[PDB]
Amino acid sequence: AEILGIILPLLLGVAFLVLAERKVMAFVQRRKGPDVVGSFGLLQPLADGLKLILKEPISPSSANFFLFRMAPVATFMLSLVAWAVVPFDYGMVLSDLNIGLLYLFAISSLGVYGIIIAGWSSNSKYAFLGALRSAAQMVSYEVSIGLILITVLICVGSCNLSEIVMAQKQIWFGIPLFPVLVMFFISCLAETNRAPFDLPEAEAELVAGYNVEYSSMGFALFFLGEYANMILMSGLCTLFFLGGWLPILDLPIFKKIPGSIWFSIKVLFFLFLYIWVRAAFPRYRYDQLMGLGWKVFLPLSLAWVVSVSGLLVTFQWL
Amino acid sequence: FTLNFGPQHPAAHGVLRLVLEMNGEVVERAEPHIGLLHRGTEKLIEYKTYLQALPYFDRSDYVSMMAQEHAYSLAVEKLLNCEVPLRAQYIRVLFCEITRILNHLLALTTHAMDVGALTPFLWAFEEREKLLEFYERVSGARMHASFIRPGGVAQDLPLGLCRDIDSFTQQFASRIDELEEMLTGNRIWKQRLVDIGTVTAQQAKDWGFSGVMLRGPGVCWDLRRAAPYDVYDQLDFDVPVGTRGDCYDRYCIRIEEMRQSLRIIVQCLNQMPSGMIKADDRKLCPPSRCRMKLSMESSIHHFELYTEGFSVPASSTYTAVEAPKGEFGVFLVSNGSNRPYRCKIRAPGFAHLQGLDFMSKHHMLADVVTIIGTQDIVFGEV
Amino acid sequence: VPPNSANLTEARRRVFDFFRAACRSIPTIMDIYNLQDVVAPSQLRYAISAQIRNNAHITDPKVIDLLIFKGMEELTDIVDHAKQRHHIIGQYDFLKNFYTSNY
Amino acid sequence: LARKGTGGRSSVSGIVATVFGATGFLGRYLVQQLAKMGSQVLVPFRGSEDSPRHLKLMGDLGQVVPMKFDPRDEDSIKAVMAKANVVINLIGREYETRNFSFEDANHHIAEKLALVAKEHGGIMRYIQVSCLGASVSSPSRMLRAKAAAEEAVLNALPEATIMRPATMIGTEDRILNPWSMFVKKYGFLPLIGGGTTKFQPVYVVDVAAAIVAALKDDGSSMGKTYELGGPDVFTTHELAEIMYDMIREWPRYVKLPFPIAKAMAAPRDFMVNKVPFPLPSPQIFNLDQINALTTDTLVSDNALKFQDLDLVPHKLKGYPVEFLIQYR
Amino acid sequence: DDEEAEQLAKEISKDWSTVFERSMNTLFLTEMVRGLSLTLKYFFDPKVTINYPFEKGPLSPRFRGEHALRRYPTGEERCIACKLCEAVCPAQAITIEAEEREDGSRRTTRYDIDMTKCIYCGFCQEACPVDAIVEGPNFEFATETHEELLYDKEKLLENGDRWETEIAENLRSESLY
Amino acid sequence: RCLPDGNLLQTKIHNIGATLVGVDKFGNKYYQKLGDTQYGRHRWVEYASKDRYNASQVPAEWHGWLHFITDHTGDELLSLKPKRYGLEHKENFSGEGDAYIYHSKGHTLNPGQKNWTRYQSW
Amino acid sequence: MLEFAPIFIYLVISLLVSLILLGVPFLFASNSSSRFDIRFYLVSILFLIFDLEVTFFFPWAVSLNKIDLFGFWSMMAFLFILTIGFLYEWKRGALD
Amino acid sequence: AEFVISKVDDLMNWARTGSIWPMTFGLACCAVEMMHTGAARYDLDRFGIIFRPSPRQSDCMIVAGTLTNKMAPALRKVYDQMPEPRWVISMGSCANGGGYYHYSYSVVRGCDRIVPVDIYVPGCPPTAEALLYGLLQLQKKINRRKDFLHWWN
Amino acid sequence: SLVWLEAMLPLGIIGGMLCIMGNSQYYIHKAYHGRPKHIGHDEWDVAMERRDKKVVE
Amino acid sequence: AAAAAAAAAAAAAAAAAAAAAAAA
Amino acid sequence: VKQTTGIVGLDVVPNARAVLIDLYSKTLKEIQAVPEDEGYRKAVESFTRQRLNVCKEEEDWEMIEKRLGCGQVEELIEEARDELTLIGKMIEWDPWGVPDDYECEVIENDAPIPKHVPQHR
Ligand SMILES: NC(=O)C1=CN([C@@H]2O[C@H](COP(=O)(O)OP(=O)(O)OC[C@H]3O[C@@H](n4cnc5c(N)ncnc54)[C@H](OP(=O)(O)O)[C@@H]3O)[C@@H](O)[C@H]2O)C=CC1
Ligand code: SF4
Ligand code: SF4
Ligand code: SF4
Repeated sequence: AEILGIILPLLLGVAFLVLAERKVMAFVQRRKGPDVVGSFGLLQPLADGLKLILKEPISPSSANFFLFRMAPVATFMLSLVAWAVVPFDYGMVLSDLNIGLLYLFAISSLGVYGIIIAGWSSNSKYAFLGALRSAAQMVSYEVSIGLILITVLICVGSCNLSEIVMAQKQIWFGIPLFPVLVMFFISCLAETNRAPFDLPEAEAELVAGYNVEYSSMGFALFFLGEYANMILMSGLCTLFFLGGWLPILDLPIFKKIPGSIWFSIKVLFFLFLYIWVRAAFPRYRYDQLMGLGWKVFLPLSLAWVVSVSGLLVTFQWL
Repeated sequence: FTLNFGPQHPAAHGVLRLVLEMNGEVVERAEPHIGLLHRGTEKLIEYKTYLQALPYFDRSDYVSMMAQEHAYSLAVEKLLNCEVPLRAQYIRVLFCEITRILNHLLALTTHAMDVGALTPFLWAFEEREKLLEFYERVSGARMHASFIRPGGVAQDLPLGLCRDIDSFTQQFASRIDELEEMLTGNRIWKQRLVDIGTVTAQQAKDWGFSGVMLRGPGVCWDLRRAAPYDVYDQLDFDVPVGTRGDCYDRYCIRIEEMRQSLRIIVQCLNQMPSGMIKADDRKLCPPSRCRMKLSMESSIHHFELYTEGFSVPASSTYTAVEAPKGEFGVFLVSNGSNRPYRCKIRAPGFAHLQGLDFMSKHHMLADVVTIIGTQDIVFGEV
Repeated sequence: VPPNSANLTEARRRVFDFFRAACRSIPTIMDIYNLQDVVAPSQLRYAISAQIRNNAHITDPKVIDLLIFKGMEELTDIVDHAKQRHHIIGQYDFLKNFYTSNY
Repeated sequence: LARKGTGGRSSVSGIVATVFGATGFLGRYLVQQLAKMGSQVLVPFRGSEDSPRHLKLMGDLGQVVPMKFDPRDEDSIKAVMAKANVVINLIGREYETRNFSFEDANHHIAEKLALVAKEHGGIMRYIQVSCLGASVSSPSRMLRAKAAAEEAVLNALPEATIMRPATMIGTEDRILNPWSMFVKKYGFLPLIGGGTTKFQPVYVVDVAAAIVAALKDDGSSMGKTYELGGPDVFTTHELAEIMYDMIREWPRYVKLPFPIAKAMAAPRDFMVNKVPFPLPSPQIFNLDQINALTTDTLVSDNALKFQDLDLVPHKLKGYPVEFLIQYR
Repeated sequence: DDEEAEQLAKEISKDWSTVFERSMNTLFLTEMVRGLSLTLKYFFDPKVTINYPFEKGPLSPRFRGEHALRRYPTGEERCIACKLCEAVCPAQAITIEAEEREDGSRRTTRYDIDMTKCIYCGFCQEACPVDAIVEGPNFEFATETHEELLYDKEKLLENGDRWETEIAENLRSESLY
Repeated sequence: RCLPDGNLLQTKIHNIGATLVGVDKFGNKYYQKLGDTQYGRHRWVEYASKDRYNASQVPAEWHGWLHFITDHTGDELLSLKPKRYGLEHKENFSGEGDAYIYHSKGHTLNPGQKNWTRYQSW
Repeated sequence: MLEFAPIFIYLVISLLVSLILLGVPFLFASNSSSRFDIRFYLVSILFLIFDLEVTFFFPWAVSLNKIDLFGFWSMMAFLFILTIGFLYEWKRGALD
Repeated sequence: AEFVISKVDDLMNWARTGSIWPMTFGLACCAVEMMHTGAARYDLDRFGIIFRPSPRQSDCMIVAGTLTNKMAPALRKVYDQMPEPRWVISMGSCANGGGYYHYSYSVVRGCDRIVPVDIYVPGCPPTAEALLYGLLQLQKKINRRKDFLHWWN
Repeated sequence: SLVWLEAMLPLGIIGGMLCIMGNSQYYIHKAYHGRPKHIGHDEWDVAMERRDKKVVE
Repeated sequence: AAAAAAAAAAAAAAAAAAAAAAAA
Repeated sequence: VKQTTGIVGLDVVPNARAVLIDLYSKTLKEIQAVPEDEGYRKAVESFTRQRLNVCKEEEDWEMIEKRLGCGQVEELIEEARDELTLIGKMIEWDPWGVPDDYECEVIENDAPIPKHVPQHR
C-alpha cells in the first residue's frame, strides 16, 4: 500500500545515515569522510550495500533458517513499524492512534525480544551475554524514557502523537522542559546503543556481540535496524519536545512554512546531535551506564513528573 | 572462567593476546601472552656491526622511534668514550623530545580511542603527521629515522627545520589544550580512568615500572633529572609527578609531559650551537661525502666504518635513557670485535605489561583495555 | 623446582614422578586432542616410556632434571590447548642413500 | 631430474610442471606436492585471477607461476607449456556446462594438450588424470569421455602416464562435501541406488602423492595406466556411515531407486537449452554421476595399484576425513 | 583511609555557592558542553585532509623510497662493484656479483636489491662511495606479485635513469650535508 | 567534468582559484593554489586520464615539485634531465598483464630465463 | 480502533519488505565470486515493576484536569511508595 | 550482447572497489603508519576503506609489521574467516617479505607464507601515501576482476 | 566557510527522505480519499461519516 | 561480588611538579 | 600535621617519631647477633645510632627530616623496618666471616666515560 512510501524512503534514510554519520563524525575529526565513491560520497551507501550483497557467505547454513534468519527481520520490522504513528505533518501520520505513545512504548518492549532472541540464537556465550547486557540496558533506559514521556504527556492532553505535536503551538516543550529534552536525548542515546553509552557496542565487542552467522545480510540488517531505530528515537525527541512540525511561528515572508520540512530539519538536528555526541565523548563502560539509568535518569525523571504535574496542577494549566 | 581477550581494535594494540581469568565481569587475573611480536632482535644484533644494529632500535618502539636510537647511541658512546659536540646533543634532545611528543600524542589518544573518544585520536594524529614532517625532513623516513648514530647524529638539520619546528611549537600548546579540554574535564573520562589501575609506589618500584607509571605513584624519578644524559642538565623542565597513581594521573602526566617536552623543544631551538654535527673522531663517525671523496685517509675510514665498524672496546654497560614508554635501557655487552655481543634491550612494556596482572585485578573487563592504554604497551619492545 | 638431584637417586625418583604424571594425564590428552580413536592408551604409554628410556643413559643428575623439565613443559603445553593436535598424532642401506644425494 | 637441493620449499627438482587442473580440489594437493618437494609449477588458470591465489603460496617465489590460458584456444596452451618438462592434466568436469560439453572438457582437451605437448618436444613425463572405471561403454558420459581421453593421450603421445583415481575424498571435495550440507537437510541423506555401489575412494593427498611418485620414478610408469584406487573397498552407504561418525549427526538415510533419481536429475540436463542462464552446478543429483553410480565398476582390477609406486594409501577414517569436523 | 580521604575531599567543597557551582556543573553537563563546543568548532573548520592520488604529502630530498642505481651523465653505470652497500646493508637485501667487463673497468654482473628484505634505511646511499645507489623519492611501487618486488640485477634499479631528474636534484640539494 | 563518480570532483572543486603551473608530456596538469589556505593542499596534479588514473603517473621531473620536496616546476628540471640515458616514465604497470609487469631473470615468465648454475655443465 | 488497520497491514508489508531484504543477498553471489548473573534478574524484575508503575502513570497523565488536586495527591502517594521501594533498592544496592 | 555483462562487471567491481573494509592486522609500526593512513590527512574512510576490528566482515586484510612464527597460526585462522571475495595487502618489508628480520628464527619470511597476498605495499616503513597507493592498487586489482564474465565462462 | 555543506548533504538526502515519508503517505491517502487525513478522528466523526455517506444517497 | 569498585572520587587536580622548579 | 607523602601507598604516619624510636631500638638490639668484625654490623650500628639519636633529640617529624637528611620519616620508617627484616634474615643463612680461599677478583677497570651518556647525577 502506502507502507512502501514510508519504508522505502526510510530504507534510503538509513542507508544515507550510515554515510551521514561517517561524514559528520569525520568532519568533526578534521577529515572528509566518504568522498570518492559518489560525487560527495553520495554513492558510498550504495557501494557498502552492493558490496555486502555480493559477498559470498562464510558457510551456507541455510538449515537453521527459522531461528535467527527471521530475528533480524523482527528487529527491523519493529524499528520500521514504530514509524506508523510518527506524524510528519498535520494529517501525515499513517495511522493516528489515540494511544499512539503507549504503542511506541510497546514497540520498544518488543524490540527487547528482538535483541534477546537474536542474541540467544548466536551460540556464543560471550556474544549472548553481550546481547543480554544490551537488552538490559535498552530496557533500563526505558523506564526513564517512560517517565519522560509521562512528563510530556502531563503537559499534553492525550497520547495522540499528532496532539503532542499540536499541543506545542504556543511553545515547544523543549524550552520549558529543556532539562527533560537533555534526559530524553541522553536516554534515546542509551536506549538505542549508538551513544557515549555503547560498551556492548565497543568497536570490536559489537560485531562479535550480535550473531555468529553473519552472511552480510545479518550485519547490514542490524546496522540498518540501529540506524532506523536512531532515526525513530530522533523523530521522538522532535515530536514530543521540539515542535513536531511546527515552525517558530514568526510567519516569514521568505518562508512559506512547509510542515514536513520542519519535521525534517528538526530530526536532522537530532541526528547530527547523535553523531556529534558520538564523536566528542568517551564510552560509559556499562557498569557506570546501568548505574546512570537507575541512579541518575530515574530519580531525575520521577522528579520531573512530580514537578511538571505540580506546577501544572497548582496553577490550572492542565 | 577464562576469556581469550585479544586485540580489541587491531592496528592500535597489535598482538595483544591476554588470557583473562575472569569472575563474571570482575577480572581475577590477566595473563598476557608475549612473543607474537618477538622478532629475533636480541639475537639479530649479535650478528651485525654497531652501525647495522642502530635501525633495529627505531623498530623496537614503533611509536617513539628516536628515543631508542638515542638510548643505543648512548650505549656505544659509553664504551667508545666518543665525545659528541654540543649541536649533536641539542639536536639529539630536540628529537628525543619531539619523540616524547610523538609518543604521548599517540599513547594518549590511542588510549583515548580504546576508551571511546574517537576524535582526540585523529587530532593527535594530525599533530603526529606534522612532527613526521620533521622526522622525514631531517633523516628521510617518517617513522624509522635511523638518524641518531653512535657518534653524534647522522646529518645536520636542513636549513629550514628550526623555523618549522618553531612554527609548530607556537601552535602546539593549543593542540595539547584541545586534547585536554576534550578529555580532562569529561565526567565520562574521569569515570573511565579515575581509580583505574592504581599502583602504589612500592608496586611501581617492585615491578620495575620506571616510566610515566613510576611518576604516577608519586616516585619523583625521571632519568633526565636523575641521570642527565645530554643538555638535559642545562635545559629547564619540570617532571610532572602524580599523587594518586590511577590511570587518570598517568594521563594527566602524559598530557603535562607533553608540555614540558614542548618547553624542551623550544629551548633546544632557541639555544642550538652552530658546531659540528658528528664527533670529530673520524674512526667512529664516517666522514662526510665531500671529505671521503677528496681525502684518501677519510675514504679509508668511510670504507672501514661502513663495512668493518667501530670495534668498540671490550666492556659491558647499561645505558638507560628516559624513553617515552619509560626507562628504555640497552645493556650492551661488547666483545672487542666490531659486532656487539648480547645487546640486551631492557624495554618498558616488558616490565609494564607485567604490571597488567596486578593492575587489572578486580577491575571490570572493560577496564583491561584502559590499563593497556595507560601502560603505553607497544609490543615491539616486548 | 630446586634441583634436589644431588644424586641420580632423587633424579630417578622425580623421573618416575613425571612418568606417573604424564600417564595419569593421558586421559585429558586423548580428550582435548581426540586421539582416543587413532591411538590406544597402551601406545601412548609406550611412546612416553620410549621417550623416558631413549634418554635413560644420562649419568648426569642435572641433565636429567632439565630433561624432566622440558618434558613437563611439553606436557603442560599439550594438556592445555597451547599446541595443536596434528603433531600429537605424529608425536605418538648405504646405496638407498647414495641414490638420493651426496650427503 | 636436475635436482640441486635437500628437501623442498627452496630446492630444485628439474620439474617445471604445468598442472593444467591446478585450480581444483585435486590440483591444490598435487601442486603442493610438486612445489614442496621443490619444483616449479606453471599453474594455468581459466578465469578469475582469484582461482590460483591459494597456490601462490606453497611454492617459494616463482616455484608456482599462475598463468592465464583459454582452454579452446591453442598458441596459449603452447605458451603455458613453453618452459616445461612435466605436464600433468587435471582438466575434467562431472557436470556438463552450457559452454563446454562433456567431450569439450574431458576428452577434446586432454587430446589437445597431448598434441600441443607432443609438438613441444621436451615434455618428458605427461601424466593424464581420468576417473577409475573410465572405460568406454560406461554409462556416465563423463567416463566415456574420460576413456576417450586416455585413448587419445596414449595414441597421440605414448609413454604418458595415466592415473585412474577413483572418487577422491578430502577437504573441498565433490564426494563428501555435497553429502554434508545435505545432511543439513535434517540428517536426510539420499544415498542413490540403495548403496549397492562398490567404489574405492582415496585420500586426495595420496592421489597427489601417486601423481608425483610417477614423476620421481624412473623410465617406468610411462604409458602404464595406473588405478589409484585406495584401501577399504566401500559402498556408498558404508562411506556415509563414516561421515556421520565425524559430523555429529544421527544416520537418517533413505533409498532412492535409480528411476526416481534420474527423474530428480532430469532438470539441470537442459544445459545446452537454457542459453541465457547457467545452471548451479548439480552437486549431489547428477544424472551422469548417477549413471556411474549404477554399475559398481569403480573397483581396482588387476591393473597397477598404489603398490607399484612404493606407496600405500591412507585410510578413510581419522585425519583423511577429518575435514568433516567443520560441519559438526 | 580511603573512607577518610573521601570524607575530606568532600568536606573541601562544602560551602554553599560552591556546592551549587559543582551541582550546576554536574547536572547541566557543563564539562561536556565544552567538549561539544570544541568538537563543533572543528566540525566547521577547514579539513586537514589530502585527496591523495591528485596531491600527495610533503616530503624532503632526504626521503628514502625506491632504491635506484644512478648513472654517470655519460652513461656508464656509476656502480663500481666495491660491495660496500652489500656490506653495510642491515637486512642484506643487496646481492652483488662483480666481473671485469671487456672494457676492463670493474662492474656488477649481478646487483639485485631484495626490496621485500630491505629496511629503506638509506645506509646503501651513505656507504656507496660514488653515490651509485640512491633512494628515489618514488615510494609508490606496490607490486601485485612478490617476485616483481625483488628488484633484479642492475636492470630495474637501472630505471633510476627516469628518476635521475629528481634524484640529481635531491642530491644537488642534499650534498651540502 | 562529468565524473560524479570519483574524488576527481574534489580536485575539480579545487582549480577554482588555482593557477596552472605547467603540464608534463603525459598531459597531467600541475596546479598550484597558494596564499589562500590549507598548506599541504596547494600543489596537486590533474591526471589527464580521468579514469584509470593512479599515482606514479607523475614523471620524475614533477614528482619533486608535487611532493613539496623542491620548488622547481617540471618545466625547470626538464633542462636537467640527462639526454644520454634519460628514460620516459612507465606508470608502474603492476599486474596489468605479463610483459608489462616486471620479471626477474629466472621467473619463467621472463623471455630469456637465465640459468644460475655457476658450474658450466659438460 | 479504526486506525489500527493501517498498522495491522503494516506488520505484514514490513514482513514482506524484510523477506525481500533477506532474499536479495541469498540470490546473488553465485558459484564464482559465567554460571548466572542474577543482576540480570534484578534489573529485569525492577524494569517490570517500574514499567508497571509507568502503566499506572499513563491514565493519571492523560486525565489530570479531571482529577483536580485529589487524583494528583493520590498519584503522589503511589509515587512516594514507589520512591520508598526505589530507595530501598538503591540503598540495598540493586542498581549496580 | 556481452555489453550487459561488461557493465554488470563494472558495477560489481565499482562496489567492491568503493567499499573495501580491511581487517587491519596492524602488528608493529606499519600499523602506526596504517593509523596515519587512517588518520586525518590521508583519509582511508574517504576511499570507503573502513578499518574493521573483526575478521568476520572484511573485504581485505592489511597485514603489517613482522609476522612472527607465533602469530602465523593466528593470522591464518583470521584469514580463513573472511568472506570469499577477500584480498590481502602486505604492508611494510617485514609483512611482505622477510624484511629486516628475514633471517630471524621467529619471523616468517613474508606473510606470503601464510596467506595468499594480492598487493605488497613496498618500503619497510611505507609512507602513509605509499600504503594508500597500495590500496589504490588493490582497487585496480578489483577493477580487473570481471567475475560475471567468468561465471558465464 | 561553507565546508560543512559536504557533510550536510547526507543529512539533506536523509531529510529529503523523511519529507518523502511524510508527504507520500499523505498524497497517497489524499488520493484514495478526496480529503486529507483527519487526526483527531473520534467516534463522533466516524458516525457522522456514516450518516454523511448515507445522506448523499 | 565484593571486588573493590572503582570509586570515581579523589582529590582535586593540582599539577605536582618536582622540587627542581627554580634552583634544583 | 603532615598532610600526605607525595608517594602513593606510603601513608603518612602521625606517630612518626615514636615508631622510629621503637624501630631503631629494635634494630640496635637485634644487630647484636651478627659478629662484631663485619662491615654490616658497623654500618647498621652507626647509622641506626645516628638516626635514633636525631630522632630522640628532635621532636617534630619536620625537624627529624631537616637534621637527619634522609627524605621523609615515612620512607625512613620503611627503611628501618626493611633493615629489621634484613637483620632477622641475615641471622639465617649466616654469610659472615671470610672463607679460607676467597678468590675475589677486583676487575677494577677505569674507562673514561663521555658524560653525554647517562651515568647518573
Ligand atoms: N573430484 C572427484 O571426486 C574425482 C575427480 N577425478 C578427476 O580428477 C581431476 C581433477 O579433479 P578436481 O580438481 O576435483 O575437478 P574439478 O571439477 O574441481 O576441476 C579441476 C580443474 O579442472 C579445470 N577444468 C575443468 N573443466 C575445464 C574446462 N572445460 N576448461 C578449463 N579448465 C577446466 C578447473 O578449472 P576451473 O577451476 O577454472 O573450472 C580446475 O582447474 C579431473 O580430471 C577429475 O575428473 C577423479 C576421480 C573422481
Ligand atoms: S636501505 Fe639500503 S642498505 Fe639499508 S637494507 Fe635497504 S638496501 Fe640495504
Ligand atoms: S652501489 Fe655503491 S656500494 Fe654498492 S657496489 Fe656500487 S659503488 Fe659500491
Ligand atoms: S617492515 Fe619495517 S616498518 Fe614494517 S613493521 Fe617491519 S620494521 Fe616496521
